[PDB]
Amino acid sequence: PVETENIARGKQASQSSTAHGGAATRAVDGNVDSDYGHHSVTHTNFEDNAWWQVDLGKTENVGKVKLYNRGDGNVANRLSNFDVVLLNEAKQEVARQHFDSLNGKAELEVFFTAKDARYVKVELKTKNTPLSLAEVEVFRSA
Ligand SMILES: CC(=O)N[C@@H]1[C@@H](O[C@@H]2O[C@H](CO)[C@H](O)[C@H](O)[C@H]2O[C@@H]2O[C@@H](C)[C@@H](O)[C@@H](O)[C@@H]2O)[C@H](O[C@@H]2O[C@@H](C)[C@@H](O)[C@@H](O)[C@@H]2O)[C@@H](CO)O[C@H]1O
Ligand SMILES: [Ca+2]
Ligand SMILES: [Mg+2]
Ligand SMILES: [Mg+2]
Ligand SMILES: [Mg+2]
Repeated sequence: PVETENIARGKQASQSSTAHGGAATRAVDGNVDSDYGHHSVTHTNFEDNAWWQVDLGKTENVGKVKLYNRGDGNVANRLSNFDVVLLNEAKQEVARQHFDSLNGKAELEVFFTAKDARYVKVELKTKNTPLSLAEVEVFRSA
């Protein structure tokens, strides 16, 4: 059971590197359009263990994180073998779930057991692969 407000919208975001103009803030702009050409999808360099993070600004009790994958270019696969991690205000892990793939689905809903965290991080565990997210939405436990 989760609230409906997406508390990641408009928050500070960052990522391991930036390529092709794909600013980290594109995953928290309020627009889940998955076509990279419509400018709302992030992109890091091709690198090992690429990551992306949003700072919620305060510790919140997180119940759901929703990832929206890139959809154009036949490169949706790059979002595979990754972790979704929640960190506290000291940047220590308070929760971690691993996923092998989204299975062609355009989105992934990740549920957390009422976890108090300030940061939400997506981490690829693959070599030489860029991280691109169309949007990451985060909802409080109800
Ligand atoms: C190979 C590469 O990175 N080329 C860049 C380019 O992106 C490619 O553009 C073509 C059409 O010309 C296709 O849409 C390809 O799918 C696309 O390559 C994909 O997307 C890029 C961003 C990378 O992730 C890449 O590895 C991948 O295969 C890019 O073109 C722009 O962005 C694309 C998606 C598209 O909307 C274009 O029409 C657009 O102008 C350009 C300019 O940003 O940069 C190239 O280096
Ligand atoms: Ca977006
Ligand atoms: Mg278009
Ligand atoms: Mg344009
Ligand atoms: Mg910060």
